[PDB]
Amino acid sequence: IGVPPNSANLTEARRRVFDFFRAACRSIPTIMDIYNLQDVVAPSQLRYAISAQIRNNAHITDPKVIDLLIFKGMEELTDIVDHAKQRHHIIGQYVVGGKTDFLKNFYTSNYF
Amino acid sequence: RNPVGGARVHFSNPEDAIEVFVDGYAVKVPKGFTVLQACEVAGVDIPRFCYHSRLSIAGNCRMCLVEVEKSPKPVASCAMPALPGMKIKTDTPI
Amino acid sequence: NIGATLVGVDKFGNKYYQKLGDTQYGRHRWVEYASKDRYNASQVPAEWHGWLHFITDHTGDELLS
Amino acid sequence: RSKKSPMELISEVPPIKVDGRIVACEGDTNPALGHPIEFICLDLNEPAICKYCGLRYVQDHH
Amino acid sequence: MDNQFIFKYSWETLPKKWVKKMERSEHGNRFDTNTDYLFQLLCFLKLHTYTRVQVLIDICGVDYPSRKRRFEVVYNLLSTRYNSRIRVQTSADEVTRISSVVSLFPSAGWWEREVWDMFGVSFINHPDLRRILTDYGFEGHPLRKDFPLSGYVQVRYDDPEKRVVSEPIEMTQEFRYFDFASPWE
Amino acid sequence: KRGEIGKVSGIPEEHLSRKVIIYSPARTATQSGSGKLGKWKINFVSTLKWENPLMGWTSTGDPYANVGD
Amino acid sequence: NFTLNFGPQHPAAHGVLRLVLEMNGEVVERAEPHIGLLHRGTEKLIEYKTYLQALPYFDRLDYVSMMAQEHAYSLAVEKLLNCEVPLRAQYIRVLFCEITRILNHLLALTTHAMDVGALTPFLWAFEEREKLLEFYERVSGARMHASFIRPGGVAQDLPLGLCRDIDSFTQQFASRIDELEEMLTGNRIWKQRLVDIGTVTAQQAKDWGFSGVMLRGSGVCWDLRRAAPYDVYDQLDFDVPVGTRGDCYDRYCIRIEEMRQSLRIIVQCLNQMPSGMIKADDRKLCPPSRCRMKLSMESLIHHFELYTEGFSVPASSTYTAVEAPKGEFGVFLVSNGSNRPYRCKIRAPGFAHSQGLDFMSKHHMLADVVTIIGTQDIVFGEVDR
Amino acid sequence: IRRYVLTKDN
Amino acid sequence: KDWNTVFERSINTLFLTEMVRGLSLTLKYFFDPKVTINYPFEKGPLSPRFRGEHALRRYPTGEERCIACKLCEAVCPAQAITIEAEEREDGSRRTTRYDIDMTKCIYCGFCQEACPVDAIVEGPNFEFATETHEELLYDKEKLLENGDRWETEIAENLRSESLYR
Amino acid sequence: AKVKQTTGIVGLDVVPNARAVLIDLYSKTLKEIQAVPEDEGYRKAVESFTRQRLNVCKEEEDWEMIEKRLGCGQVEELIEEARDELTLIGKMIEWDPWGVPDDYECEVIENDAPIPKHVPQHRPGPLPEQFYKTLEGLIA
Ligand SMILES: CCCCCCCCCCCC(=O)SCCNC(=O)CCNC(=O)[C@H](O)C(C)(C)COP(=O)(O)O
Ligand code: SF4
Ligand code: SF4
Ligand code: FES
Ligand SMILES: [Zn+2]
Repeated sequence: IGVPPNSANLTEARRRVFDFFRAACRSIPTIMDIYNLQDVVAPSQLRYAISAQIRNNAHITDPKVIDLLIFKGMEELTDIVDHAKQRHHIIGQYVVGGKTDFLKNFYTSNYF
Repeated sequence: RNPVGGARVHFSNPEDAIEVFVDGYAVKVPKGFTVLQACEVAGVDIPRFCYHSRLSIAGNCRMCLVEVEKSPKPVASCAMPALPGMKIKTDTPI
Repeated sequence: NIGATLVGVDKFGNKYYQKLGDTQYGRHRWVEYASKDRYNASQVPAEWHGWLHFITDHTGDELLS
Repeated sequence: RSKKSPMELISEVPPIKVDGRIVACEGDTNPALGHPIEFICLDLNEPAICKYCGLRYVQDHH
Repeated sequence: MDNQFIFKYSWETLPKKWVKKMERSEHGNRFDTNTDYLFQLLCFLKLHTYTRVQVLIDICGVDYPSRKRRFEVVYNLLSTRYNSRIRVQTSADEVTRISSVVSLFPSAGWWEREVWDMFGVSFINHPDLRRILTDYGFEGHPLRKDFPLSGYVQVRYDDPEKRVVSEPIEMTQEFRYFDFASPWE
Repeated sequence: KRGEIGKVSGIPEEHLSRKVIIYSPARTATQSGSGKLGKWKINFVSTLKWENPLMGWTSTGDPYANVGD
Repeated sequence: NFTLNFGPQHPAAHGVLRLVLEMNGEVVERAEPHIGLLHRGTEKLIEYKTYLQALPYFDRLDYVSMMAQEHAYSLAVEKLLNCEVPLRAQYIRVLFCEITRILNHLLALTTHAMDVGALTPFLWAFEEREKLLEFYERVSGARMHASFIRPGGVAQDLPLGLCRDIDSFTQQFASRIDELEEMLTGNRIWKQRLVDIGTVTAQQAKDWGFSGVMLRGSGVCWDLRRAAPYDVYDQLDFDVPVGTRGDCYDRYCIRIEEMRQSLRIIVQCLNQMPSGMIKADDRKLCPPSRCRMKLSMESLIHHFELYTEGFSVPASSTYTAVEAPKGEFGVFLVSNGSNRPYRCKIRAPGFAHSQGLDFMSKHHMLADVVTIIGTQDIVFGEVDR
Repeated sequence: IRRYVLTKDN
Repeated sequence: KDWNTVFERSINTLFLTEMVRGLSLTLKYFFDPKVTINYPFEKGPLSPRFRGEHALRRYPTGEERCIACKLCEAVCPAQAITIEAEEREDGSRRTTRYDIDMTKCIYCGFCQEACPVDAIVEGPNFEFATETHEELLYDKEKLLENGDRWETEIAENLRSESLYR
Repeated sequence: AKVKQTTGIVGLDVVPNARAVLIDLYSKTLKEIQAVPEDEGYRKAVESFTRQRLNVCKEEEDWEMIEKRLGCGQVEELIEEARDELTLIGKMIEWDPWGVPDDYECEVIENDAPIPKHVPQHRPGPLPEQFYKTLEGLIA
């Protein structure tokens, strides 16, 4: 329902992170039916995708920033649950994925 | 307040520094500064057409005219030297 | 085109008619195009365009001079 | 005569004879329908060109 | 009834710890309060007999990137009984949640959603705080000063993909910014 | 750099690694007024522009083409 | 209960309407309007334009009532500038605002009647709509988006025959309203499709931010032209109609009466309009005459500066609201002292009205939702900027 | 502008 | 209430007497003159202030009035004008490129009222729908052709509002 | 003398007895404002206007006379104000905002920039006398 009050410590932020992760995990079966993802992706590759996003945003130590990140993730999850976003959008974002980098960039363009 | 354009006033000595009232505000300027420069120190930017800070003073355009209490006629602030205790007036009807 | 007065003729052959109105107007300034091959929907010169759209009261023969 | 550019068209208008040393060019017979008023000094030998119209004015006698 | 009367009455009646800035002028009588006293102030101004403010006209945000508390939230209020208008303002940055007033004024929901969509300010105890105006999946808050005018992404139809797709923006003619500011201002 | 606001803002990660210049623009040489001074600006160094090969217009693909100005 | 979708893409009902209805049986339990299909970023585009350049944006906000938004923007700019407007310009602005109110009321009433199923009054009303758009096309150069009302005075003067033609129009608009009223008011089907539909109490209208006909249908006598008068509205005589039951029928009756009173105000403005100049004499804020710019140096300098930089509004912020045909149209203008607005929020009456569709339609038939939508006179140009 | 600042004033 | 009133209002309920009153109005409007116009042949009334297709005017001597002041480009709220200028061979200030985006134009007339030499005007033409997008990217040649084609009507209109502008 | 047929406002219904409901609400308001500290601006204003309205409701029996003397809306718009004031008093009691901070400071900006006459300005008529009497009570 209502937006939760702002957290006061990192423990509450971690608890909200875990709650949101569990909510996203329970939301996995619904997406597999709303979008024809049955013969597309394993039911654990998506789980790993959310885990990887949480882990690469895991260097934050500000509880307010963590709460805002959780809120944005929950908004994205609610949007994906509804038919608002197109099918290829989630498949375009939620899929897990030789001389020198400098020389290839040099061959490409002057603006690195 | 700060000088117009962030201008830096170099005081050679603290002894030689007169005091003027640009708009009722106490302003400390070195001896030798003009009324226009004293106004520039006090954040007031006087109109000018013929005055350039890198060129010699020549009060032709008469655009920088201000009011001075001990003056019957407006003075060209670009050429008038600043005197201690002088009260300048810029936004007055004159 | 019945009970109407021909105002003038255009260089393309278009004929311009006028009828007098009293209180509600209607069919008082129109053109009989000299062509019938779909008439291109835009063949009125600048001197007659103003008269047709009631912009100016000059016919267009007078607008030339 | 679409082959003539406006430069060539304005280069064919003969200069206007003016008796005085100065002429005011407005650009049209009706002042409100022309360009801003332009005062041209005719103290040279070559015709003096209006910077709006391109019209050239030359002094008549001296 | 008037700016001269409302100012004095609210100076006397209101608790002092709520309001920290009071302007009385012809442009509008404003009140500036901390974000933790906003709800209390509006509840007081909605129920008091001599300050019966029962209409919330709108809620808007203002972006000031040079301030520490970046965003300014403005509550324009109207009192039909006394024919007077009151403006109440608070200040919040990008990572603080201010109290919602949907409990007092039911119409506040859509303006609060619009403020969150346009500036990124979150409201505590809002029944549903989701974007209302921007496109689905929109990233970024457009009404911020640091948000580019044309945005970051562009929309076009992809024939091989057989759907309307989103691509990074690439203008055929960039926005020409004209600097008309005068040095004699 | 604690770019947490950049992460919770919505700017794409590609544009969050830009190099900017913070500077105060100086007075123009063609005017003696000093009104447009004292303000500080962020220069994103957005120089990647080209010419439209249909009308000669200036095309760009940089969102921060004129934000700082 | 199941979930329903009305997206009418055809402009037989708005055009960008998107309702997600939760219906138990034939009743609707909640109406969730999805807006944002016409959000064009108008508010952000204002900050990148000069005060003069941002004026045409307000024509396209409530595109059935064009002069109402320009009047509000001009009044806000004058308030932030302390610019005095000549009396003739004020009379012209009031006259055209009332013409705009009549146009909006006609379009609203007959587009609402067409949704119910009455096809005839639509074309009968659009005839008079064409007649009034002729008057707009005469003074300005545009039939609809006329940038006529401007912050200083008004853009330009009236042609010769405009007053005579407007008087001729007013000689018959009363009979036009009478015929339109005869088609709908006494009809039993029209009564049965509006009576007791969309009832709102005064407390609900105040809480949800209702204004204009929506608010005055509940018994609240609140008119911004009488509570906070602007221009010469305090020198004109007109009544304020007030409803008794708050249903859709009272809204329709009040919408008829408001248009009759607008006719009355138009007649008074025509009779009492004085002579004089149409703009403020401070040429630092208004353009010079085309004959003066081509003859005087200072007039040319003013023309150049106005049409490149424009005027600079001193640093301040204010909220000005006018009585738009839909309701209270407000502009929250913030100025930082430059030639471009720092912030300009547009308070659209349709926003607060479409927000309240959820509670007006609850426990109503599906066929009554179209009437509830049409009685609010919602256009989405203003709902989502 | 008369931007005077109030105080508890004991 | 009265038996007479009950009888009177019960008859009107059953005899549909408030629908015959609408049928009579519709029928009376059936036998009436129509107000529709034959668009290809007769056009609707306009005004000399009408803002239609843009046109670049020239002096009666054959010189274009545009002096490349870019004052119309700076006032355009839609940024629909792009102007490139340089010193001509004679030394006159003239445009090399003057193109207007008719897909960005909002037809507000700000450019017409900002031109100090009356070079850019909006003519009475409103029938210029094209079959291709880049035919709506008017350039200097197209605008000059419009000015030459509509010169007499544009001149008459500008003469008309000489008393107002 | 007769009962009010209609209030003219949708949702607001005529109360058959308004001198018996207003008197009780005002008595409750006076008995419940006691918990607020004596030297607070809210208590003085609330205990002033409530006292006058209670008295006025006491002297005169008919509702028409009560409407005339108070001159501020109908009695059905006064019952709702009394109930809202009771609710506000309760919320003040539970919030307890009466504590003046030691570091309190307020910037009272006084701008005097004039605005034009044609600009929309909210101009009400003079308020009833108690709206001022409470004001001098607060100042004193
Ligand atoms: C299809 C589904 C749609 C929605 C999918 C989700 C989309 C958004 C994903 C969320 C994006 C975010 O950044 S939301 C989550 C961001 N919040 C954090 O990262 C908190 C900081 N991390 C830590 O404290 C620890 O590393 C911790 C990781 C907790 C564990 O380690 P320990 O306990 O040992 O301490
Ligand atoms: S009419 Fe308006 S939008 Fe079109 S080119 Fe002229 S100024 Fe620009
Ligand atoms: S058309 Fe007029 S305003 Fe535009 S550049 Fe040419 S002379 Fe200047
Ligand atoms: S600047 Fe010209 S007189 Fe001083
Ligand atoms: Zn000339």
